[PDB]
Amino acid sequence: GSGEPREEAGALGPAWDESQLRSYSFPTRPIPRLSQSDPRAEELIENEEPVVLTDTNLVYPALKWDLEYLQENIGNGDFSVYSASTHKFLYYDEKKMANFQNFKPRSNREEMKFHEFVEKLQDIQQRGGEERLYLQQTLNDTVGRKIVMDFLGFNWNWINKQQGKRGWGQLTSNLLLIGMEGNVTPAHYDEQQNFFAQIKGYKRCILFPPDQFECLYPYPVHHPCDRQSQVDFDNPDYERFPNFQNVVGYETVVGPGDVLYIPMYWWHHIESLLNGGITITVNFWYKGAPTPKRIEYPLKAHQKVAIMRNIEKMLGEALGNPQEVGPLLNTMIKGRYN
Amino acid sequence: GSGEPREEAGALGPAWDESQLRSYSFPTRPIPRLSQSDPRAEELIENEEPVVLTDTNLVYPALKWDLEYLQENIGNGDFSVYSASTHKFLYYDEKKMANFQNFKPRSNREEMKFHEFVEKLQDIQQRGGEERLYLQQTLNDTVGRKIVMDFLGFNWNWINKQQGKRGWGQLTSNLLLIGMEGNVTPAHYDEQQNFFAQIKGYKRCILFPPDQFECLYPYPVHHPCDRQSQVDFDNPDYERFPNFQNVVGYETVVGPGDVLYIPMYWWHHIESLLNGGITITVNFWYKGAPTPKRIEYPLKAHQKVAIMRNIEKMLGEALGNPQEVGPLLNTMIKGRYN
Amino acid sequence: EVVKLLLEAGADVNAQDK
Amino acid sequence: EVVKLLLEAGADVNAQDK
Ligand SMILES: CCC[C@@H](CC(=O)C(=O)O)C(=O)O
Ligand SMILES: CCC[C@@H](CC(=O)C(=O)O)C(=O)O
Ligand SMILES: [Zn+2]
Ligand SMILES: [Zn+2]
Repeated sequence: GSGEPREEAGALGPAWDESQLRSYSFPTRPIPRLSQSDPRAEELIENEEPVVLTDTNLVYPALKWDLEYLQENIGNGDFSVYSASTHKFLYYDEKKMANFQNFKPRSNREEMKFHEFVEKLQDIQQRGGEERLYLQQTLNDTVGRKIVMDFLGFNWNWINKQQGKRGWGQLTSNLLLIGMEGNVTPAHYDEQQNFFAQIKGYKRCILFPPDQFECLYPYPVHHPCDRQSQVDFDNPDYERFPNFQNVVGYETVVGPGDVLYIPMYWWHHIESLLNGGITITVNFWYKGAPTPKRIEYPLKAHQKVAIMRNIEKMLGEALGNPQEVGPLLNTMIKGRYN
Repeated sequence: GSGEPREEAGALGPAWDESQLRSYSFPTRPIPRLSQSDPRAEELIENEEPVVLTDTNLVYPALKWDLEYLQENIGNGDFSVYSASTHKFLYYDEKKMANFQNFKPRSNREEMKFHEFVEKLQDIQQRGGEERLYLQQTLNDTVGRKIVMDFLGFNWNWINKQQGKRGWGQLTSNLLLIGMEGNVTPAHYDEQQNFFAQIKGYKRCILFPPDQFECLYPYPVHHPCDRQSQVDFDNPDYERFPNFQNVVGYETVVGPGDVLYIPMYWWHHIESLLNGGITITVNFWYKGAPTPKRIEYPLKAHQKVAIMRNIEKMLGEALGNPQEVGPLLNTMIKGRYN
Repeated sequence: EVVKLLLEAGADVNAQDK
Repeated sequence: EVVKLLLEAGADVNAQDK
């Protein structure tokens, strides 16, 4: 489980309840929820382990954000809005679809203005339709004046010190995430460090450390769903994915004002609570620190993941066709290493 | 089969008969036996396919070699002599034994003078012992005067033109091979081009092209038996090595004066005929031509073999321990590419 | 060199490149 | 570069190095 639902101040009762969580096959234990001043919080971040920080004020000026405020102020730029007829919004790279022409995505991307996203959301809620939307858009220069001021008001002092102390590279982007209740982002890992800043509503975050690679079966590197798990968490195929019977998660529910550190290479499954209304999040993606000058043995799990990715990339290049990677790997191992 | 036993000139009858060949599980077809002036012979060599050349005179001055002549003239250098209690002389690299301390070789190397090899051979034949010897020694500067003159008398004109026409690199060595009847060198491939010059007695040569990698199951690259087949040809384990049921060989028996082109990366199994007396061979190992400037796709089998070897070498280095190569490869493929 | 080549991290995240 | 690295042949044969 996630830990008991937090009781909201002013006696407003449990923020959420367990009936709002989807049911899965694996056990979990809770991610610690700590003050940013707690030395244990700094210890977790330094060791690249997840922690929920409850009091960073990282996106304090955004906590007033809702669809009306954003529509009035976020400007007239384009926003990427994914549409799906399922609750699962499985990420895929459009640029890799050529490699796998039999891959038929279950979500589609549409570019629209923010007011068109709000209108489409209202159309769906009015007709009781089953269509689902997930807006996922990096923040950029087109945002209006008040959003700029809100952004400038983030706690750059706190997060700049984190970047510096951890040796991270540049902030590459901030993804604005606006989802419908029940939306799910299936398990994947990212190759950047992430401070995940919850703004509105509640998201259940289930994390798995990099040493559970063997249990989570990422797609081939050249597949559009590179870095995502092949396992259907709602109907796990234990014949193809037997070590998913061994997966163990680290779980929490973040709400407004919480910040989850999702360390680079950690798997994460994210869901907007059932019947919890819309969710809003802004993430902070940083490039990881460079490879160290001296390598220490034996290697860490994330180092072996980096090696495996590079082997797949190099073979795809050397063989001239990413579809030849699997046959070559099988030829190498069968009756030799297995 | 190998083709009908050749009838020796002067009505001396079949050089050998099929009862002198060991029995194996796979079919074969014959390697062509051609004159060096036959354009088909040049076509095979150019295409890196095996051919037996019957009339090169490559080692004509060595055809008079026997143990008495060699003992009198080959000098007082050290010769590597392998000893085994089995007919199989499986090659292994002594320098890799540290990586695999549970590998217990069935043959042992002893350095001795040539007259000590002749004496040990006679001791064994006198007592009817079962010990087997295989002398395997690169020719070098210590050889006596008459061997130098014989060596100078090899057909350098013919083989120098082959080296030049094929773009090969340097002659790296000439291995002198003196075996007892029934000795077997188990299936392996070498990373050099080879003109295999038979001098005394008869050797059955069974070759397999590089695209039968999948059927012949080489040891891991870091194992002492790198490049040798794991399959016991005398008792093939089809549960571990199922595609050995699909292997198909190219077979011949070479005798005095014959030269077999064994192309780089071609598997070869070599046996000295049962009840045929001692065998003497000298090989000619040349470095292969460089990788071409422009790569053509799809790649050839030998190019994929080169890639696989390099992947195994790089992983052994990057992981810091060659024993971690198999576990990483399995983690990469299971439920992802298999 | 080979070791550092194989250890090099990418920077890919779940956001569609244009 | 990577392609030529992976395509590079060795030169190992069945003869024991000292
Ligand atoms: C497109 C990612 C959406 C995820 C967050 C995530 O995986 C991340 O920030 O890396 C969500 O549904 O909130
Ligand atoms: C040590 C190799 C002995 C083999 C020949 C061979 O594989 C080769 O020359 O490459 C044999 O028994 O004659
Ligand atoms: Zn993510
Ligand atoms: Zn050989």
